[PDB]
Amino acid sequence: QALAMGMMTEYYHYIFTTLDLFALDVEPYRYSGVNMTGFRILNTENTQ
Amino acid sequence: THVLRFGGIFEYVESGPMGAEELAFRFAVNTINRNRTLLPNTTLTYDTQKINLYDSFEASKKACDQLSLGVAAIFGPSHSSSANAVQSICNALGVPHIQTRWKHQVSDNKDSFYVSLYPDFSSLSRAILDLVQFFKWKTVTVVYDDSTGLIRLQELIKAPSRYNLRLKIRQLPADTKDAKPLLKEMKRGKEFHVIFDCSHEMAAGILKQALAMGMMTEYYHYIFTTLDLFALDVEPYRYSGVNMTGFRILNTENTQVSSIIEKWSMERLQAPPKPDSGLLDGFMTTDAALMYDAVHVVSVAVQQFPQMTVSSLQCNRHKPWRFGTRFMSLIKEAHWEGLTGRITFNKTNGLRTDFDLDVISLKEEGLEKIGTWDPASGLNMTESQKGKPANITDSLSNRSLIVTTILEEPYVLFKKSDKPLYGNDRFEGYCIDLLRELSTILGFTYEI
Amino acid sequence: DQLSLGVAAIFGPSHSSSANAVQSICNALGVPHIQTRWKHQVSDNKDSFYVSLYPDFSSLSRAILDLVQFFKWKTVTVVYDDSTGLIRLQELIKAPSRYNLRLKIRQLPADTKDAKPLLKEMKRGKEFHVIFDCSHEMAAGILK
Ligand SMILES: *[C@@H]1O[C@H](CO)[C@@H](O[C@@H]2O[C@H](CO)[C@@H](O[C@@H]3O[C@H](CO[C@H]4O[C@H](CO)[C@@H](O)[C@H](O)[C@@H]4O)[C@@H](O)[C@H](O)[C@@H]3O)[C@H](O)[C@H]2NC(C)=O)[C@H](O)[C@H]1NC(C)=O
Ligand SMILES: *[C@H]1O[C@H](CO)[C@@H](O[C@@H]2O[C@H](CO)[C@@H](O[C@@H]3O[C@H](CO[C@H]4O[C@H](CO)[C@@H](O)[C@H](O)[C@@H]4O)[C@@H](O)[C@H](O)[C@@H]3O)[C@H](O)[C@H]2NC(C)=O)[C@H](O)[C@H]1NC(C)=O
Ligand SMILES: *[C@@H]1O[C@H](CO)[C@@H](O[C@@H]2O[C@H](CO)[C@@H](O)[C@H](O)[C@H]2NC(C)=O)[C@H](O)[C@H]1NC(C)=O
Ligand SMILES: *[C@@H]1O[C@H](CO)[C@@H](O[C@@H]2O[C@H](CO)[C@@H](O)[C@H](O)[C@H]2NC(C)=O)[C@H](O)[C@H]1NC(C)=O
Ligand SMILES: *[C@@H]1O[C@H](CO)[C@@H](O[C@@H]2O[C@H](CO)[C@@H](O)[C@H](O)[C@H]2NC(C)=O)[C@H](O)[C@H]1NC(C)=O
Ligand SMILES: *[C@@H]1O[C@H](CO)[C@@H](O)[C@H](O)[C@H]1NC(C)=O
Repeated sequence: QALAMGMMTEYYHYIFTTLDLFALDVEPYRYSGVNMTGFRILNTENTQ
Repeated sequence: THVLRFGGIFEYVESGPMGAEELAFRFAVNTINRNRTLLPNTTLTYDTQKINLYDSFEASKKACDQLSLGVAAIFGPSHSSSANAVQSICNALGVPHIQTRWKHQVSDNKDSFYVSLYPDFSSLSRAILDLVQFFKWKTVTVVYDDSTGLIRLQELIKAPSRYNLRLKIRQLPADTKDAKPLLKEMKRGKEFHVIFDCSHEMAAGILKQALAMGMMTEYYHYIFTTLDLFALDVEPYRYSGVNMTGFRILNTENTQVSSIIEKWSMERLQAPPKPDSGLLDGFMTTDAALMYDAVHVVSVAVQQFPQMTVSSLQCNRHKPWRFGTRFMSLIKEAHWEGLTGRITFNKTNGLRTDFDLDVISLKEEGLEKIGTWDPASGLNMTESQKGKPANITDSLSNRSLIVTTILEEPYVLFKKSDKPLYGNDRFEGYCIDLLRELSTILGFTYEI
Repeated sequence: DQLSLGVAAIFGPSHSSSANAVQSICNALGVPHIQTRWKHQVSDNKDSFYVSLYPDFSSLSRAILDLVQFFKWKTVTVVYDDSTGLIRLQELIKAPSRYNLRLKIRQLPADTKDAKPLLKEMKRGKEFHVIFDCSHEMAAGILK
């Protein structure tokens, strides 16, 4: 709904107070110009 | 009573059903046939053939095979390379050649016996040039797809000379639809007033890539040089803030036309549109709309010249067909209110110049008519724009403080000058030089 | 009539409308088709059996675009004669985007060689760096 109202541009920045931002499909949004920052406690670096 | 055969050169599809133009041609022969007042007494027989659409040699035989069987008018190959071959055939042997798509008309190709029902890009490029003046742009940007497309907009390329535009023509990349590096460079250049020149298939795929790079915002306006903007699925874009304006010749207001379009989508039985195409499902494109109007313009002429019969012409033994010259004049002088408004031709070469556009745009309801263009007229816009009010009320309190004074030396007296002055500069002396100090302190405007 | 008698290679009609017909003929029946003048090669016309010995305007339009950078122009002006001519210079029309040119494309009047109203308007606009696109016949008559 933020995309359909064209509200994800170069001068919008979204902080998501959640720990599952990494599980979003960001593929329509990756080129959009939109800055969007979150947090993640789940280690996606550890091979274990 | 009378048998009359028409030409049926179309594209050769091999897997799916036939193309939209051939379905329009099969429909238009069938529609007039049971409708026994318009062409009441003749038994019109379509003769469809199929070419690979990029072979003038294949289109040459399919033209000759129809005239060896004998036709009245070939209704057009749909490509610039193949149509120029068949146009030379129909000029030589005499039959009229009915065209529904644009091509580069060579200015030194002195031919007769051809009309083109597609609206000429000479006339259309005025309407874009009228439309960019309505929005008062100065930083337009043409994006085309084929090298043919510079011919289709040449009146717009030729206008930084007369007007104050600044053209920055770009091209879509070939062999792909991945226009990702283009719109990144256009976002970098702050290209805010883009004019596209695409087909409606590539007009849909360019917007999803414009959406995915967030380039459809409140300060982007897209003019589409196409006549099928109305057949786009604009539902993801309707709330986006994006202004996008086009043109439409197809009357969506006439109930007679809307009865045909409602009948059309039922009688298609076509492969369903993928939702990754971005197109709406049931609509006549402007390609098939003209092919429906292609027969009806000819169907006016066969009424006024009923004694015409079918003759088997030979390409190798070329002879001018004797009925064609009389029959061609009724085509060029024909008037018909088809799907695309009135169809009137050009007394010079058989192009279509006088027509009726309906300039549509995107608002939060969807696509919407916001005016009407005509060649004889200008833009008949300011359709929804209403009044342009204004209210500022300067001279702050509410007046510039009418000061009543009287001429007395040395208090107030007229100023001596070689040029006679007008207004407050007429007066000099003590009291107005006092009043200039009072106006400096209290900060007011005065009228002596 | 030449292939019924039998030839090896047709050496080209000299016009864009007539060459595209014979190019489709030589592609079908197999003989090579030798071309000496430019035409609009359609990008979706998948043909073989043809070569064009005329230097391509894709490559030439680089050399004009190289040459206007050598003289460091900013106020170029293309004057062409046929509507075909915008295809022949399309790499020059597409370069106010990359470089700092400012194109002001004009057209010679058709059905005549009387380009008197053109050059009056070009003198008025201080058009000092004109690029013509003409044949050498019209290149002579434009200079007088
Ligand atoms: C939200 O904010 C981020 C900034 O905090 C955005 O980053 C921008 O976009 C890309 C993504 O990384 C960056 O490109 C990288 O740049 C480095 C540095 O080389 C470049 O240096 C300058 C930039 O100052 C540039 O002019 C050069 O041409 C180089 O390309 C490269 O090494 C990387 O490979 C990568 O290309 C941008 O530099 C960065 N821009 C800014 C202004 O910070 C992020 O993308 C934003 N989200 C969006 C736009 O959706
Ligand atoms: C792109 O620019 C266009 C201008 O050239 C914009 O057209 C604007 O349309 C918006 C709304 O889409 C209007 O702005 C406000 O809307 C009302 C119109 O609502 C009318 O219709 C409702 C039906 O629900 C009905 O209640 C009334 O008949 C309303 O009159 C205007 O009347 C307001 O004054 C207000 O301006 C404008 O009509 C129009 N112009 C502008 C400057 O907004 C287009 O939407 C633009 N795209 C955007 C803003 O995203
Ligand atoms: C056969 O075609 C004729 C057209 O010449 C139809 O007559 C008129 O068609 C127009 C279409 O724009 C309508 O607006 C008129 O109302 C029609 N006249 C009438 C109904 O009297 C005619 O209707 C067609 N035949 C049938 C059976 O519908
Ligand atoms: C087809 O042919 C006859 C020719 O006489 C038609 O008769 C006339 O047709 C014209 C145009 O179709 C009409 O304007 C006239 O009103 C018709 N009648 C007369 C007396 O001239 C007739 O319509 C058709 N006949 C059959 C059997 O189908
Ligand atoms: C532009 O709009 C219409 C085109 O039909 C013209 O007038 C309309 O029709 C009547 C008679 O004038 C009136 O209801 C209104 O004036 C218009 N109705 C609308 C716009 O719904 C109008 O004169 C045209 N203006 C031109 C050509 O300058
Ligand atoms: C078609 O008619 C118009 C006048 O309405 C005039 O330009 C000319 O006779 C024809 N157009 C062209 C481009 O030849």
